[PDB]
Amino acid sequence: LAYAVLGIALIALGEDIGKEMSLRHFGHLMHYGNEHIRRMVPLAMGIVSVSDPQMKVFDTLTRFSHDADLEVSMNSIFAMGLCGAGTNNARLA
Amino acid sequence: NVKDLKASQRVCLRSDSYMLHKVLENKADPLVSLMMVEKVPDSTYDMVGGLTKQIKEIKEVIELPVKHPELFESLGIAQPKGVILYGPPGTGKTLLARAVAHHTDCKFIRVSGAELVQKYIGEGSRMVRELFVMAREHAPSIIFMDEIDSIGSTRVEGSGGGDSEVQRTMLELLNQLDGFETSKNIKIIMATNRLDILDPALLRPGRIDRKIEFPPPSVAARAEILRIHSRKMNLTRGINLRKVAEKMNGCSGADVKGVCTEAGMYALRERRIHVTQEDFELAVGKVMNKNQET
Amino acid sequence: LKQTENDLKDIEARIKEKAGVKESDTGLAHPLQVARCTKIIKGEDAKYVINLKQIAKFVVGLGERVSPTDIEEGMRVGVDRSKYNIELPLPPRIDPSVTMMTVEEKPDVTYSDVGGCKDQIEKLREVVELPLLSPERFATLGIDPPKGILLYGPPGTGKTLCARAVANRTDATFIRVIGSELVQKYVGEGARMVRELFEMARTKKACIIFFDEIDAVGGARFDDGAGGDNEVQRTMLELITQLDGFDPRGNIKVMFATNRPNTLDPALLRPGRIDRKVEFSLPDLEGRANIFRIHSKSMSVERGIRWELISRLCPNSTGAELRSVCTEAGMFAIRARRKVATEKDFLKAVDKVISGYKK
Amino acid sequence: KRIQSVPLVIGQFLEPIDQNTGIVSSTTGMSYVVRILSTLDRELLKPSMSVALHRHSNALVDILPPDSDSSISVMGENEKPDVTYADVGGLDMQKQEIREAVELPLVQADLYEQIGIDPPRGVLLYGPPGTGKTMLVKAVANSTKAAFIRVNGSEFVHKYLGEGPRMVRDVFRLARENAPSIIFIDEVDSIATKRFDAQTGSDREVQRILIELLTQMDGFDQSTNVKVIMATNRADTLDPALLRPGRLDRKIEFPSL
Amino acid sequence: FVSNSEILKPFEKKQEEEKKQLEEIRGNPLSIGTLEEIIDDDHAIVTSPTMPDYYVSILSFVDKELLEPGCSVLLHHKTMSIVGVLQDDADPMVSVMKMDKSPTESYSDIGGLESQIQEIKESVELPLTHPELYEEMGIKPPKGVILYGAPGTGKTLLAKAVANQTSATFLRIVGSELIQKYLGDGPRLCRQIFKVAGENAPSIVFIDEIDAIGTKRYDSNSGGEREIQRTMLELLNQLDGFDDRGDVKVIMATNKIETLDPALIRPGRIDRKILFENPDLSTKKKILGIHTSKMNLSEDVNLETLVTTKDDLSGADIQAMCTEAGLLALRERRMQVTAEDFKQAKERVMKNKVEENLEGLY
Repeated sequence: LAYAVLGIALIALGEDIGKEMSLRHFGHLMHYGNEHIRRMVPLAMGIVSVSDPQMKVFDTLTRFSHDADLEVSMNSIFAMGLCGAGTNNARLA
Repeated sequence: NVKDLKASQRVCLRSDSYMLHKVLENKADPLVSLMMVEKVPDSTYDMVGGLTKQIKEIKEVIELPVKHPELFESLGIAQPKGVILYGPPGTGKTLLARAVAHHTDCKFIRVSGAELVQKYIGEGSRMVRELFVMAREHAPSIIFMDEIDSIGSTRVEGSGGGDSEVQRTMLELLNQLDGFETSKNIKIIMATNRLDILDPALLRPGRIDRKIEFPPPSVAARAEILRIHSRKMNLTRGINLRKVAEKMNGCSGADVKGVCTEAGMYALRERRIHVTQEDFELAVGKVMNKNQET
Repeated sequence: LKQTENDLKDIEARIKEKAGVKESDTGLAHPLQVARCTKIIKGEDAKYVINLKQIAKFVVGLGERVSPTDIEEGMRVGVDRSKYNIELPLPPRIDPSVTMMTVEEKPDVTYSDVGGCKDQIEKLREVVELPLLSPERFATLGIDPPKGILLYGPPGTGKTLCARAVANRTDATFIRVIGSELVQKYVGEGARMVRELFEMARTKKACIIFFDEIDAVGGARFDDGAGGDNEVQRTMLELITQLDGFDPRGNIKVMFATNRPNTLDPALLRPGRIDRKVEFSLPDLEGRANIFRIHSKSMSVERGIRWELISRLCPNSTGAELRSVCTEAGMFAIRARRKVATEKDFLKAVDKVISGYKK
Repeated sequence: KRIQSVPLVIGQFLEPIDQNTGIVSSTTGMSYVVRILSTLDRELLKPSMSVALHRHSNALVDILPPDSDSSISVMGENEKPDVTYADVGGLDMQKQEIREAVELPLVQADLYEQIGIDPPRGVLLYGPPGTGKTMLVKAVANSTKAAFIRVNGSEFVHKYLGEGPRMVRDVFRLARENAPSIIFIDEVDSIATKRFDAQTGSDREVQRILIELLTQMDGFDQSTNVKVIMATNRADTLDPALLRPGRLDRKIEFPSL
Repeated sequence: FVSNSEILKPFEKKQEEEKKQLEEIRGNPLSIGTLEEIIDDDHAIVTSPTMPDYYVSILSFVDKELLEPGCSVLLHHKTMSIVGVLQDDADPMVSVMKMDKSPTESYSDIGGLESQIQEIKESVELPLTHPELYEEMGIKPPKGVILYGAPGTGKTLLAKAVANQTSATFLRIVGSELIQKYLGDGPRLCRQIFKVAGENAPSIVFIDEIDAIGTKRYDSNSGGEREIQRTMLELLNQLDGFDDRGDVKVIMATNKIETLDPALIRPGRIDRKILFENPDLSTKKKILGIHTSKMNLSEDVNLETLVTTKDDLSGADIQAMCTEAGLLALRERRMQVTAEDFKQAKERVMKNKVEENLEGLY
């Protein structure tokens, strides 16, 4: 289930529209509740956004940093460090 | 349902229950601030006829783009931004605008420049921004700018830089259309015979690309114009329009329309149920008399 | 997390509010420009019935009413622009303005120069800074500190920056009225704004009222009107009246700004309007040097700079021009991709700026 | 019957939306969607007309002859006005000019149409009034034995939203009904000298009154039995819609010479 | 269904409870209104559009430190209590701004103007791309820039290209039309522009062809000199009044810059005054190369040959030539465009530019 959404990144390989569909998609994920879902989304977003960088994904993850759900903040910051990699510093500073 | 409702819908809502029970029609505000639609115009090329040089030119600049857009794009010519008509006054500057609009079957939208001169904060600015929105919905269109033109067909209106400021805005908007949208379906028509209403943006390429010449009538041409005006009404049937036409020299398309109306007062006095050839000769004599003024 | 806590706040707020609405419904029911209690069952005269409107009137001469505490009813309530007056149920503030202007409490721009504007800053210091810090000094002497200051030379010379900086230090409000906007062409409207700015000013006392450009409005009066000097003089003549007519000195400050010195009238020059003339016009060679030195501290730099040399290339400057030399010098470096600034860069920025200023 | 009876408010019908349902604007400022009677729905139903409204019912009580009034002072009707060829002799050019423009369509619409020339529908008169011009206007009305409706054209100038549009509408309607008729617009230059160059602002209220006059003026008078005569203290330019053919087609001069 | 329903039913339940309780109190018809001010007695005075006005209680949907005057709020029947807060309507970038969102063109498509492109960059594109120099150093990137060249020739191209590269709303103001010739219209128009821009930053205030408030006067009198001067002064004061490192960026545009006062440019905010140099030979190849892509033509055309005989001609000339050549093909009833056509268009435009006799060509 966690792995299903992880899998979708790899399925969305070589597919132009689908990369765009992700931005629609992670919208769906916010509607759906559950701790399993709330934990999974920083990771789902993180994987897609280091094989196809998304400004929207960074913009969301800043907010997740300052989250009162503990597990979510944890995963967001590791994820955020994943996006900033490839350089030392940027917006990441 | 919410897809019946929309922004700027007029609805009937119960004063009893506050439930939106039916939908009327959508409303607007620039359309009643001296801007107006005129569907399927009644002008033809025969109306101000003897436009031959212009006809081919005007067909390619305006009509071909509109009729066949894909063709312009692929060929390697972007659609012309504006046309300015320049030639003698009182011809059929306005008439031509309407004629072309009819031919392609597009909406003729007459804009009074000055009216677009409200003395409140932005209300004028607002109408100018909305003029483009409206015409984008209503595409295709000829957007004809009135009050930059001196014509005897309607009337010479406009003074100052109060329709030079407006005339500028129209040209920016064409840049804007090729710009972020990368479309153009809306062509803007200048007409003028005057040097104290021009812009330096008017003189500039990539801002307006065609200057198409408006001929003077001639003896052959006057006959064509005259012929149309006399066969929208009752006339004697042995008529030689050619004969009449030779008698007018110097006389614009607007004058050919005046000849018929002056001829008519003669017909009317003598209690005829048609006009005759006779009336038309006498009418030409009347106009020539005015031109010669001391 | 964030959602549950927002609902918890709504629920709590709401219950208090519902109860409070019903109580407001049972009684059948501060800035304000007329009072309007549209009923008044509760409350010469021995009871209030006060309602100030064209279409009707209810008139009682006597305010106060520590019990019930008056107010309530059809709510705009307090003192009147006719003086019948809601005197003291829920805070009136002397006919208090509902027409706004831009307030900037503590404007933030601290001390752009302190060297090479040395005298001009010091003028501000005596008038504005010290009378807020100690009112008693001024009092003991028996003097009243300059009511108004005129600042000349071109605007945006760092004229603004310095003014703002003393305002921060004292924790005082900038009250900005821009001369150019006032200009209406409808009967009396501008002068009306001026009266309410001063009524409002007296309430808010400890404030620098900034009047942008006297070239704009009040530029002549020798015409005896013209349609466009007639509202404009009306606004202008009204604005002076208010000033000599008294507003407190040593609290309320008015600062004027002007690019050109041909707009001024004898009416404008006089005390109780302008007392100070502070320069922000043309400084010295020693002076230009200090202002250069001051903007480039914050910057990294690589060695070989003498300010004196940079100063030398200016045949005449204004403060605006100086600010342009440091900032422009930095740009030549960034294009080459650099953090440091060099003697070459500073020279290059002088040459560009002065030459453009010409003509 | 009794339920729908006096007292009554006046409204105007704007348009019929569907069957048994119509939109009215009442004159107060409150607009209602109301029912029409089933025996008023067919064969007496006009798309805009003047109505009698009930103040509790919210239903079509009665349909009125169009002459519903305004908070501006009412206009003047003068059947056979008393100025009738006073000043004459030496006005030779201005008398002839009026005569073929103004008199003939009122007596016979039908000859103009048969020739196929447009009848003058509106005429513009320029040059002074009250010095030979007015006298002629009044005289023509009296000789054609049409109602003179003297219509105060600087009196739209009401300072409120639209009473004024409601009144023009009533007057053009009532003229076509009471044909032959002259609507005589005293100083048209009041409600139509505006924006030619972004000067003469402050004329936002007359812009609605102007649109209303054009729709009524051009949309009737197709054969011409009702004349509009425009009057200006000397001359003033007008906004382009009046001046073009189909409206003020004759432009008559009072001689300098 | 059933899988969903177990998470769903309580998640539904907390929102519904808040909602229920709100709607009962909130019950319609409730008038929408505007907060006039927020008061010292903790009341808010409101301006109701139904004509009364009131001193109103607040139900904390969001707090008062999160609410400011002129915001739209929903008001109860008589006492006008703030039952819930509303989002603002009719933001006025649809009335004083012609909007070109994500405008077209780029720096590669006119390239060969490369040295000037770096200049424009350094004030506008580059701070966005690399904040760090600007921050560390402590000096600011020029707020505003002036472009002088000519419409459809190089001025406009640079402006489209840069604005798109920074992904800011290009908001186009007609300078001359501000021009409104009555005492009330312009300075407000100008204020209203600057306001909306700073709110919804980063934003481009593009002022197209300002020529007519390019006068300064020593003394002001009457309405006929003062109007002009009020509009000029309003621009000058807003710049002087505020400072922004890129909440508001300005591009000012004019054909030549000798019709702008140096005391309206204002050094130290506007530090760059950037020129327009003509497309040289390399650039002509490029400008052409882009315009020949869109085309269907004959193979006898030599892009090279036509560039070489062109004497240092404007990018406008290059645009014009393509547009002109398509017409000579369309008239002849064909979609192929031969070399001879390009050459005729080139000969005609080259003559008009290079006409200036007895004072250029002495």
